Amino acid sequence: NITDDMRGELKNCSFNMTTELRDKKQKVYSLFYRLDVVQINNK
Amino acid sequence: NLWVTVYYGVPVWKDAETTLFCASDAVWATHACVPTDPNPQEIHLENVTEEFNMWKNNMVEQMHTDIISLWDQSLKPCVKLTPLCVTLQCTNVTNNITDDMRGELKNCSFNMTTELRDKKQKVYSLFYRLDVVQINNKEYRLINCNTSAITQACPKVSFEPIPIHYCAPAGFAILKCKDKKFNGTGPCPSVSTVQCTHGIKPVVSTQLLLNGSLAEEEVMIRSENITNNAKNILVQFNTPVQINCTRPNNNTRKSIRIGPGQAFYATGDIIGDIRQAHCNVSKATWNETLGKVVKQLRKHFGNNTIIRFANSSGGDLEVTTHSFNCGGEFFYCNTSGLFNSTWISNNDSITLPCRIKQIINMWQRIGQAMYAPPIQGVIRCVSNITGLILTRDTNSTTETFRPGGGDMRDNWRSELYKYKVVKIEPLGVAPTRCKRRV
Amino acid sequence: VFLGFLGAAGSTMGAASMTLTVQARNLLSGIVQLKLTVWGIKQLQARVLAVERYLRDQQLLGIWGCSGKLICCTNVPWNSSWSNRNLSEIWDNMTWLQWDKEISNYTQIIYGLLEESQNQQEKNEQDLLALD
Ligand SMILES: *[C@@H]1O[C@H](CO)[C@@H](O[C@@H]2O[C@H](CO)[C@@H](O[C@@H]3O[C@H](CO[C@H]4O[C@H](CO)[C@@H](O)[C@H](O[C@H]5O[C@H](CO)[C@@H](O)[C@H](O)[C@@H]5O)[C@@H]4O)[C@@H](O)[C@H](O[C@H]4O[C@H](CO)[C@@H](O)[C@H](O)[C@@H]4O[C@H]4O[C@H](CO)[C@@H](O)[C@H](O)[C@@H]4O)[C@@H]3O)[C@H](O)[C@H]2NC(C)=O)[C@H](O)[C@H]1NC(C)=O
Ligand SMILES: *[C@@H]1O[C@H](CO)[C@@H](O[C@@H]2O[C@H](CO)[C@@H](O[C@@H]3O[C@H](CO)[C@@H](O)[C@H](O)[C@@H]3O)[C@H](O)[C@H]2NC(C)=O)[C@H](O)[C@H]1NC(C)=O
Ligand SMILES: *[C@@H]1O[C@H](CO)[C@@H](O[C@@H]2O[C@H](CO)[C@@H](O[C@@H]3O[C@H](CO)[C@@H](O)[C@H](O)[C@@H]3O)[C@H](O)[C@H]2NC(C)=O)[C@H](O)[C@H]1NC(C)=O
Ligand SMILES: *[C@@H]1O[C@H](CO)[C@@H](O[C@@H]2O[C@H](CO)[C@@H](O[C@@H]3O[C@H](CO)[C@@H](O)[C@H](O)[C@@H]3O)[C@H](O)[C@H]2NC(C)=O)[C@H](O)[C@H]1NC(C)=O
Ligand SMILES: *[C@@H]1O[C@H](CO)[C@@H](O[C@@H]2O[C@H](CO)[C@@H](O[C@@H]3O[C@H](CO)[C@@H](O)[C@H](O)[C@@H]3O)[C@H](O)[C@H]2NC(C)=O)[C@H](O)[C@H]1NC(C)=O
Ligand SMILES: *[C@@H]1O[C@H](CO)[C@@H](O[C@@H]2O[C@H](CO)[C@@H](O[C@@H]3O[C@H](CO)[C@@H](O)[C@H](O)[C@@H]3O)[C@H](O)[C@H]2NC(C)=O)[C@H](O)[C@H]1NC(C)=O
Ligand SMILES: *[C@@H]1O[C@H](CO)[C@@H](O[C@@H]2O[C@H](CO)[C@@H](O[C@@H]3O[C@H](CO)[C@@H](O)[C@H](O)[C@@H]3O)[C@H](O)[C@H]2NC(C)=O)[C@H](O)[C@H]1NC(C)=O
Ligand SMILES: *[C@@H]1O[C@H](CO)[C@@H](O[C@@H]2O[C@H](CO)[C@@H](O[C@@H]3O[C@H](CO)[C@@H](O)[C@H](O)[C@@H]3O)[C@H](O)[C@H]2NC(C)=O)[C@H](O)[C@H]1NC(C)=O
Ligand SMILES: *[C@@H]1O[C@H](CO)[C@@H](O[C@@H]2O[C@H](CO)[C@@H](O[C@@H]3O[C@H](CO)[C@@H](O)[C@H](O)[C@@H]3O)[C@H](O)[C@H]2NC(C)=O)[C@H](O)[C@H]1NC(C)=O
Ligand SMILES: *[C@@H]1O[C@H](CO)[C@@H](O[C@@H]2O[C@H](CO)[C@@H](O)[C@H](O)[C@H]2NC(C)=O)[C@H](O)[C@H]1NC(C)=O
Ligand SMILES: *[C@@H]1O[C@H](CO)[C@@H](O[C@@H]2O[C@H](CO)[C@@H](O)[C@H](O)[C@H]2NC(C)=O)[C@H](O)[C@H]1NC(C)=O
Ligand SMILES: *[C@@H]1O[C@H](CO)[C@@H](O[C@@H]2O[C@H](CO)[C@@H](O)[C@H](O)[C@H]2NC(C)=O)[C@H](O)[C@H]1NC(C)=O
Ligand SMILES: *[C@@H]1O[C@H](CO)[C@@H](O[C@@H]2O[C@H](CO)[C@@H](O)[C@H](O)[C@H]2NC(C)=O)[C@H](O)[C@H]1NC(C)=O
Ligand SMILES: *[C@@H]1O[C@H](CO)[C@@H](O[C@@H]2O[C@H](CO)[C@@H](O)[C@H](O)[C@H]2NC(C)=O)[C@H](O)[C@H]1NC(C)=O
Ligand SMILES: *[C@@H]1O[C@H](CO)[C@@H](O[C@@H]2O[C@H](CO)[C@@H](O)[C@H](O)[C@H]2NC(C)=O)[C@H](O)[C@H]1NC(C)=O
Ligand SMILES: *[C@@H]1O[C@H](CO)[C@@H](O[C@@H]2O[C@H](CO)[C@@H](O)[C@H](O)[C@H]2NC(C)=O)[C@H](O)[C@H]1NC(C)=O
Ligand SMILES: *[C@@H]1O[C@H](CO)[C@@H](O)[C@H](O)[C@H]1NC(C)=O
Ligand SMILES: *[C@@H]1O[C@H](CO)[C@@H](O)[C@H](O)[C@H]1NC(C)=O
Ligand SMILES: *[C@@H]1O[C@H](CO)[C@@H](O)[C@H](O)[C@H]1NC(C)=O
Repeated sequence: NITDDMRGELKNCSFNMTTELRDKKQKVYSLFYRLDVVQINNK
Repeated sequence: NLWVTVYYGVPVWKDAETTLFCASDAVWATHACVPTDPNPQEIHLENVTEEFNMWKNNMVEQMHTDIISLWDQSLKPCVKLTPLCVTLQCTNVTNNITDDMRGELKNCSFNMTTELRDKKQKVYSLFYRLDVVQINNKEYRLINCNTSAITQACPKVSFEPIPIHYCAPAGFAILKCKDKKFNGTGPCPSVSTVQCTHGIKPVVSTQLLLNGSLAEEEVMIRSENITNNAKNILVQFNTPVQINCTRPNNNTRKSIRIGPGQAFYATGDIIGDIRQAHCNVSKATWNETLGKVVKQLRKHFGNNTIIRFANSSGGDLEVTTHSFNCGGEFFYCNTSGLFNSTWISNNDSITLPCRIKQIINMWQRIGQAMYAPPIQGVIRCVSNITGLILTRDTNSTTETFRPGGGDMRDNWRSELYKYKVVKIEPLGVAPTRCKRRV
Repeated sequence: VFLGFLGAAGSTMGAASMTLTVQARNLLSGIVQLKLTVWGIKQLQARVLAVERYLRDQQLLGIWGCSGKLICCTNVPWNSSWSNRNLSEIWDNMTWLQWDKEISNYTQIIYGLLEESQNQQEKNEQDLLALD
């Protein structure tokens, strides 16, 4: 909700994930807390 | 006057559950087990009578879970087939034209990961259409992959049922009635006792009971509640009914090194007498025995009722058909050819069509599955049908009965009803004319 | 005459008392003779429970000054409320199982006096006889 009181704290992350069909992968997403994830080196 | 006198070694006991342990001779899962005595002892007990109750006999419960535990332990050290879950490219197999075999297997191929984690290898294997399912040549999938992982049973370990004896620890007694009559519960005029039980083979089967013990006198009908059709009926035979089942396929085992290190046994080629696997039953024998069963039924329903036999209600193949293991292979047979008759108011041989599966689920347990390796060469065997698992189906004459199963505790109970475990209490007191001096 | 384990179970309490040892031996029995594994801790547990099962009551006989067991007398009189029958109505016309059927009602009650009375009084007394 604009502007920004929550400070986000979570990111709308997406990634090519291996599924039950070890072979063809699936682009999925999930909300993670920035306390759990860290920038490597959208980003 | 009488005084309190203390006695020890008193021949009394209370019904109680403890931890039983095995014994058997000197394959399946048994090695870590105490050898039996060369002279198993017993003793008929005269004037001793009491009640049995097979429906609350917790010996069954222990045996059941113990067998399950054994099963798992025998699989853990074996090869997991996790990387088999891939898209399969499959096609019909042109059996001798036109088509009597209905195929039933597909010539599936797929890019498989090998020992060289890197460069893959296009391989193939013959699978039963009971094991695979179409995704969405065409694409297919191993049915287990939507439910759980699957593990290959070791090629060395077998599944041959071995006679197991059960023993109670000191202070507990194994009681055994010798009364040829038994309703399933109540007092037994003739009770004996034994060190340990007789050898019981852990035979897993549905509908039909195989290689069990025989009943004396007449056919035995046992049920928790005959009048309650939410229950079921155990039928024990007097005479072994031979059944001879065959798989006429001299097939090979194109084992594929889908390592690293660990090896997988795929299905090679199928050659020989391309006929559907089936069972042979002596028809007159079946008719004769069935009649003897109906006599009993007459005796608990009336001298003016009609008895009909039919197949199951359908549904899950595991319950619908007769499942059993022969030599590691798992058979599913259409017992409609047996359970199709009737009786009024007061060679020949039967061929039973069977199917083969390679992916199976034990004891109704979901969350895991086991892959049977194909057994090389023609597989044929013979066994004794020793009882029925029947269920009871406008209720003033005609009643219909049908085969069931599912809960394999039923199988163990069909044998262990002859046994019960009690806890001895050595210490007792009684009034005796005696005043003790210093 | 050797009958066998529990061979006198189907007889009167008087008769059964003849061969209490034949039973006594197998109350503890003895002998019997990839890790864990089914049975791996079951034979363990069971064989343990046998030992405990035995000694738990054996100690009571240790407390109830007898030790030389199977049979011994006390200095506790029998209360008539505890199934008032005659000796011939009891010992010559009743099995041990039938006996327990009734007397089991007063088990702990009787144990009270067995656990105590004599054990308390037999002693002190002796200590006093040792005065000279
Ligand atoms: C209801 O109960 C009945 C009665 O118990 C059961 O019927 C039995 O079922 C089992 C299978 O579950 C049958 O076992 C098979 O026995 C075969 C016969 O072997 C005997 O003859 C051969 C041939 O000359 C001798 O060499 C053998 O002698 C040797 O072995 C014994 C025992 O180990 C030793 O004591 C001797 O010293 C000898 O060393 C026997 O006398 C037997 O060939 C067969 O074994 C093959 O198949 C098994 C898998 O089932 C393989 O693991 C094993 O490697 C064998 O395979 C080799 O040989 C075949 C032969 O063609 C080749 O094709 C293979 O490539 C490979 O080289 C198996 O053990 C038993 O016959 C049968 N008994 C009766 C009474 O008929 C029922 O199963 C039961 N019902 C149910 C529902 O289970
Ligand atoms: C998984 O998601 C990643 C992004 O997180 C996808 O990455 C894309 O991968 C392809 C193949 O490496 C890249 O395509 C190539 O890009 C170059 C330059 O644009 C072009 O010259 C080639 O012809 C080719 O298209 C693509 O750029 C890359 N995307 C990004 C953001 O780097 C990948 O496609 C995803 N997989 C699934 C199955 O969707
Ligand atoms: C978080 O990222 C996810 C992707 O990882 C974004 O998913 C997108 O979510 C919206 C809402 O569910 C989807 O939009 C809907 O799509 C259907 C079909 O295209 C259309 O009919 C609707 O009108 C609507 O647009 C969108 O398709 C979905 N994207 C994908 C890849 O599935 C989500 O938007 C992200 N959130 C943030 C704040 O950016
Ligand atoms: C594993 O087997 C699969 C088939 O089950 C093989 O799939 C083939 O994969 C390649 C690469 O994705 C596809 O090639 C590409 O096809 C397009 C259109 O034909 C063409 O534009 C590209 O230049 C390229 O050739 C090929 O079509 C696909 N085959 C099918 C049936 O979909 C894969 O090659 C196998 N791997 C091994 C090592 O053999
Ligand atoms: C089942 O599918 C497999 C492939 O997954 C098919 O394998 C083919 O089997 C034949 C017989 O073993 C092979 O043919 C022989 O090949 C050699 C060399 O090319 C040639 O010298 C012989 O004259 C003969 O054609 C064939 O190469 C092999 N294919 C591959 C990929 O290895 C098999 O045909 C399939 N069965 C069904 C009914 O379609
Ligand atoms: C054997 O099991 C059967 C069923 O499991 C028991 O049958 C039950 O018998 C009673 C007495 O006839 C029935 O109760 C009566 O039902 C009517 C209607 O619900 C109600 O109006 C009465 O007040 C009374 O409860 C009961 O319905 C019947 N159950 C069924 C399935 O028909 C029988 O009692 C069992 N025998 C043993 C020894 O437990
Ligand atoms: C046991 O044998 C009986 C026949 O004695 C088989 O009965 C068949 O049962 C199914 C399920 O109730 C019936 O299928 C249903 O039929 C209706 C109408 O045809 C159709 O609308 C449904 O889609 C469904 O197919 C079938 O008609 C019935 N057959 C007859 C003769 O009544 C049962 O299948 C047998 N079980 C085994 C395992 O083979
Ligand atoms: C077990 O074997 C029996 C034969 O011994 C098979 O019986 C077949 O059962 C089905 C279902 O009841 C019958 O199919 C129905 O037939 C009617 C008329 O043909 C048709 O209108 C329906 O659409 C349906 O197909 C079939 O006729 C019956 N066969 C005979 C000989 O009566 C049963 O299929 C077998 N089960 C297994 C799993 O193979
Ligand atoms: C099992 O219970 C039966 C009764 O149901 C007991 O029967 C008793 O058996 C003995 C031995 O055969 C009989 O004793 C003999 O009797 C004759 C005449 O009284 C006497 O001359 C002999 O010296 C001897 O005592 C006894 O009479 C018989 N009782 C009756 C009611 O017939 C048997 O003792 C029981 N076994 C157990 C272990 O308690
Ligand atoms: C494999 O052979 C089977 C018959 O053995 C074919 O089955 C047909 O499959 C389609 C799709 O399910 C149905 O429309 C037909 O009715 C099926 N026929 C029958 C006899 O049931 C299948 O088409 C064959 N595949 C190949 C590639 O020819
Ligand atoms: C897991 O796959 C099985 C098939 O392997 C699916 O089973 C189907 O389930 C529905 C609902 O019970 C039935 O209509 C079908 O007949 C079942 N198929 C068969 C082969 O029995 C199940 O839906 C799958 N689960 C997932 C989440 O897709
Ligand atoms: C086991 O036999 C006993 C009799 O020995 C049966 O007991 C009957 O049980 C029903 C239900 O409680 C009562 O209506 C009868 O009066 C009981 N009979 C007597 C003698 O008490 C019991 O039905 C039998 N079980 C089997 C499966 O037949
Ligand atoms: C089928 O059960 C019968 C019992 O009805 C078993 O019969 C034994 O057969 C052998 C061979 O003829 C004899 O040595 C035994 O003495 C028979 N027993 C009796 C009770 O007569 C036969 O072994 C059984 N088959 C299976 C595979 O267990
Ligand atoms: C059903 O009728 C038969 C006779 O047709 C009855 O048979 C009797 O059964 C008992 C128990 O086995 C025996 O004591 C009799 O001797 C049998 N009679 C004869 C003629 O053999 C049976 O009693 C009948 N059942 C009903 C409920 O009346
Ligand atoms: C059930 O078994 C009966 C025989 O006990 C089968 O009867 C056949 O039924 C068909 C249809 O009425 C007739 O064409 C045959 O001549 C009957 N046979 C005889 C011996 O009379 C019937 O087919 C069986 N059903 C199942 C599903 O197999
Ligand atoms: C024998 O034990 C009984 C209890 O088992 C004693 O019963 C008491 O008897 C007196 C006289 O009738 C009553 O005043 C008490 O209330 C009874 N007690 C109970 C528990 O009912 C009796 O005293 C005992 N005799 C001996 C000698 O101690
Ligand atoms: C089984 O035999 C009985 C007579 O014992 C008869 O009534 C019935 O028809 C027979 N069944 C077969 C298939 O012949
Ligand atoms: C005790 O037995 C005598 C006979 O010995 C009898 O007269 C009396 O009735 C018996 N006791 C009981 C409670 O009846
Ligand atoms: C023992 O007393 C209990 C109630 O405390 C009773 O249920 C049982 O019938 C009694 N036994 C005797 C022999 O009276």
